[PDB]
Order: sequence, then structure tokens, then C-alpha cells
Amino acid sequence: AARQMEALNRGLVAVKTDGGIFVSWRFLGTENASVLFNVYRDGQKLNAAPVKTTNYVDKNGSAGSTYTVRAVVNGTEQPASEKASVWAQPYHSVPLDKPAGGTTPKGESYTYSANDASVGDVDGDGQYELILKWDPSNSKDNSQDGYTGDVLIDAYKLDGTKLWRINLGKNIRAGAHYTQFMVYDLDGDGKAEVAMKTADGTKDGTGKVIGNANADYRNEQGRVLSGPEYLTVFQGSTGKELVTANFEPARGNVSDWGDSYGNRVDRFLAGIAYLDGQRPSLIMTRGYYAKTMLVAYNFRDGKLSKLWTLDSSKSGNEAFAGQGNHNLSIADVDGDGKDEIIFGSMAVDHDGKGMYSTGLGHGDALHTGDLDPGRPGLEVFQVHEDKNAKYGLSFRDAATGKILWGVYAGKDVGRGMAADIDPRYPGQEVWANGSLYSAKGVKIGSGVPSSTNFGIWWDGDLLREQLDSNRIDKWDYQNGVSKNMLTASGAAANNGTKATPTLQADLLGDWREEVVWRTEDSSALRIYTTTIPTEHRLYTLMHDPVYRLGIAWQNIAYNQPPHTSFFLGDGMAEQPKPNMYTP
Ligand SMILES: O=C(O)[C@H]1O[C@H](O[C@@H]2[C@H](O)[C@@H](O)[C@@H](O)O[C@@H]2C(=O)O)[C@H](O)[C@@H](O)[C@H]1O
Ligand SMILES: [Ca+2]
Ligand SMILES: [Ca+2]
Ligand SMILES: [Ca+2]
Ligand SMILES: [Ca+2]
Ligand SMILES: [Ca+2]
Ligand SMILES: [Ca+2]
Ligand SMILES: [Ca+2]
Ligand SMILES: [Ca+2]
Ligand SMILES: [Ca+2]
Ligand SMILES: [Ca+2]
Repeated sequence: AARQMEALNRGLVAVKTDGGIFVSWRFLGTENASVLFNVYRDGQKLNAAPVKTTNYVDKNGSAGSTYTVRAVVNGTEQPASEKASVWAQPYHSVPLDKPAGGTTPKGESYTYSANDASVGDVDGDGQYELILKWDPSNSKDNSQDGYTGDVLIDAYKLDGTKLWRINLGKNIRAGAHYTQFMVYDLDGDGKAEVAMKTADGTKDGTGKVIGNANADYRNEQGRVLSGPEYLTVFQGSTGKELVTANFEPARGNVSDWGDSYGNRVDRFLAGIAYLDGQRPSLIMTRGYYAKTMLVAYNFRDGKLSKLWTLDSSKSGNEAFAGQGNHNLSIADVDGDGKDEIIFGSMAVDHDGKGMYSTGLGHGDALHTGDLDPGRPGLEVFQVHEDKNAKYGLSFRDAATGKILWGVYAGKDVGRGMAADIDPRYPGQEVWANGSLYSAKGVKIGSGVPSSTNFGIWWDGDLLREQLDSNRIDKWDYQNGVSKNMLTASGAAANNGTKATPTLQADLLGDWREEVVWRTEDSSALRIYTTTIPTEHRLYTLMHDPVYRLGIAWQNIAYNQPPHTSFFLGDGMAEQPKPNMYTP
């Protein structure tokens, strides 16, 4: 059946290039193969015949010019899109209200840098707002003791209007593995809510404190190991607390999670999953090294509701322990139209049953998509941390978990990538541990892409490019070397050596993905959209069931790139029209 997706505007963007005014727009999933377009500069039509593809270069437009696009459905023109002005720079600059540094109880001062982002349409105007986590200098991996400054989540319209700031406060430790924020229209009112784990002292967008404004559950290591734990759905448009229930999976004893000093307990992941196969559910997960819990929520009709819990420590679920990554994927792997949860080396079914465990355990990178088009169903490429794992890299049937192939590594293979980078081999290539492989497992020559981080559809072809740091690279499959396509100067990635963008997403223009990177001084976010023309028209990736969810989970823990439900790549079958509705 049809999934709830977002009512998007035309996402019409206009960028000044050397070649003229590059203009792209969304091919909406509401629209048919027969939909064509007309581009208007300042009110006059630029194309003789309606164009098929959703990008256009206006060789005569200037910076002052404004663009609209008109669809042509079934013979007749449609009402104009929103007016788009031309970006003077190849990025749009979103000025941030940069929070002042602070002092921890220990006298240590910290500063803020803009960190992981997510997007939602929070005021329902058809355009994505940027939901931005601020990270304090002293933020901590679960293994490191020390106090951390307050986590701050801002929401920004692309014009730079700071809608609100949520201050998570003293009782939410700052760090990659702590706050996993879900930004999504959970209840289908066309506006996104922001849901995340909150604590006493959490100050919402209106300046209201959740729970006990004065409670301080920070232990002397600056961890928060006692005290209540909340889940708050916030109103997107105001940052107003909508509902706050107690967080699940509950902490219990720190030790249940496989250590006593407070590491494994605070290993959060979060997702959006269409578990009913139609409307989004919220997934909050705790732990992955040993004890592992996934609980599913619906936020609907102003009510937060627990859908199910999977608990590794509950009898029968033994296999589903120690399998989680610092990331997850959400997809319909059994073709039943409901989403399952690729949870590293294990998969949780749409009803919360553990489907399989490869038993290969924890890893730092996970890739779920149609990695092998010549095989029906989805494949999961996964790398594994444990040096004695049967494989360091596994390539498995996403549905059954049966390993189609793996390669024994012998060490911590800490990065893995799937992407169609080589058209000489049908499907997405995978690379980890100094070797690039075909979907079938055949080692492709020698050499790998210079990054094993993100893949991004950035240029005009169906091959995916690589993203790492402030760079987008392209794989020269014939020569076996990576080539740089973009270095975003003055922009920087986040999360140290994970070097993730603030966000990567198709959030404006055509099917290629935008990168959002904070400036070095986090005074602004830079939205880069591609100006490389493509002859391919694809539905906005944000209307792809697997991709859109992928964006929801991008921020979580160790940011993975988003994948599409269908094989998008060289020799792909014409893509399915998405089975969707908007509110
Ligand atoms: O990919 C990387 O840059 C690293 O990921 C893991 O390191 C994580 C942090 O980035 C690191 O600074 C430290 O706090 O530990 C983290 C973790 O253990 O997950 C790997 O441990 C590194 O080898 C490297 O791959
Ligand atoms: Ca909006
Ligand atoms: Ca909503
Ligand atoms: Ca399914
Ligand atoms: Ca299922
Ligand atoms: Ca790891
Ligand atoms: Ca396949
Ligand atoms: Ca390929
Ligand atoms: Ca490409
Ligand atoms: Ca785009
Ligand atoms: Ca993250």
C-alpha cells in the first residue's frame, strides 16, 4: 500500500554557475512519467517544448532573476512553483545563532560547533527546515569520562530564521552516541515533529523546562547514570514540548549492558520505520555490544504509544545480542511492504521479532539497499569490528541473512561502503579493508576509493560518488583511483575522524543529493546543491521509501549515507513510481 510521505514544494533551486543559471527541481512522487515541465525566468517560459528532466540551465539568467517551474500534467500547464531567487554562491548560507560557550562544574570551558543535522518540514510550507544539533567542545565518546556542555538543538528555516532552540540541559551527556534525534512527521499532519531522548532540565523551544529544572544526575565522571529518562516529541514549528513519556528502552542497571562505568548503557540508536507499512513509527534502541533493546513508538493523535520491544536478554532472543552497529538501516526486506530494521548483523521484523543474526557481531558501518540488482530483494553490506569474526566484511541477503559471501579480515575493519562506482559489474560495489568487491564478491583489481565514508549522488550519472570530510570524490573505475569533485573550502565536517557532513540529503532541486556543512566557525550552515546537469529524471530521493528513512537516521551515532529502496545505478531498471500519499 501507499506510504505517507511529505508534501514537498517544487524544491526549485537556482544557482549561479559559470555556464549560466543552473536550475533544478523535484520530480515529485505524486507525479507521473508523463509529467513534463516548463521553466520561467521572471515570468517568461525558457523552453520551447516541455522538458522531461528536472534540471535546466538558463544561459541568460542573472543573479537578480527569479525562477518558477510549471508542471504540465495531461496536456495542460499547472500553477507556478514557489519563486526561487538565484544563489550568488554555489551554496546557500544559513546563518546560525551560535550559542555562547560555557563552563562545566569542573571549571573547564567549552565552545559550540554545529554538528549532526536532520530535516523536516516543521511549519508545513513544503520546504525542509534544518534541525541542527550543536556539539560542545567537551563532548564525549561513551568510553571517555568527563563533563560535557549542554546539547542544543536548533531549528532553522533556510532563510536563517532560528525558529527555536531546545536545550537538552545538564542531564543529557553530549556525544555521538547519546542524543539521537528523529525529525519526522510522525502523526501525519504534514508538519514534522522532533523526537529525542530528554532529561530533567531539558528546556524546550518556549523556554519551558521538562521535569525538574534543578535536578542534576551527573556523576563525578560527568556521565548521567541515574535519574529518570524521557522521550519527548517536540512540536517542530516552535520546539514546544508536545508529549514526554519515560524513555524506553529503560536504563535499568548500567551493568546489564555489559559494563559498570557507563559505556554500553548509553549506546543509543533511533530510527523511523513504517512498521504498519503506511505511516511512520519511531524506533528508539539502546545498547548493541551485548544487551540490545529496540522499542518502537507511534506518535499519533497527540499520543505517544509503545508498539513493541525487542530485548536480547529475554529468552529466545539470545542471538540478537552483540550484533548492533553504531548505525542501523530501515527497509522492507521481505517484500511485505512493512519496514524491517537492519540492526548491524541482525534484523528485527516489522512486528519486533528478530529475523536473523549473522552472528558476525558489531561493526561501524552498515549498508542496506539493492546492492545486487540481479538478485531479488535487498542486500546488506556490513563491516565488523571483532577481529575473530568469521568475516570482517559480510554481504548478505537482507531478508534471510544468509551470507552470499564474506571475506575474513582478521582485524577491526572499521569502515565499509556500498555504491555503484563501477559499471563493469552489475550492482553496487562494496569496499572495506583495502579491497573493492562486486556485489557477487569478486575482488575488483586492486585499490579502493580514497574514502570509506559516504556515497553521494552528486554528478549527472547513475554511479554514486564518495563524500568524506568537506570533499566529494568520484571513483575512476577504469584507472582504480579516486578523483576529487568538490572541496568545500571554509566548510568543515564533524565528529572528528568520522568526518561527516552536517547533512547529506536530496532536499532541494533534482534527485542529486545536497550536502550541508557548517562553516569552520559554526556561524553558518552551507547548503551545497550540485550544478552538474543530468539527463536522468528520478523522483526526489525524499520520496523513496528507504532513502527518506535513511535521512531520518543519518544523524544517529556514526552517520551512514542513505540508500534507495531500488537499485539506482548503471543499468538500473526504470525506477518504480513511488507508492505514496501526502497529508
Ligand atoms: O572512523 C573513525 O574515525 C574511527 O571510528 C572509531 O573511533 C570512534 C571515534 O571516532 C574515536 O575518536 C574514539 O572516540 O572511539 C570511537 C569508537 O571506538 O567507536 C574506531 O575505533 C577508529 O579506529 C576509527 O575507525
Ligand atoms: Ca517547512
Ligand atoms: Ca507532525
Ligand atoms: Ca518488510
Ligand atoms: Ca516483515
Ligand atoms: Ca564500533
Ligand atoms: Ca538485489
Ligand atoms: Ca556497478
Ligand atoms: Ca553519480
Ligand atoms: Ca537535490
Ligand atoms: Ca552522529
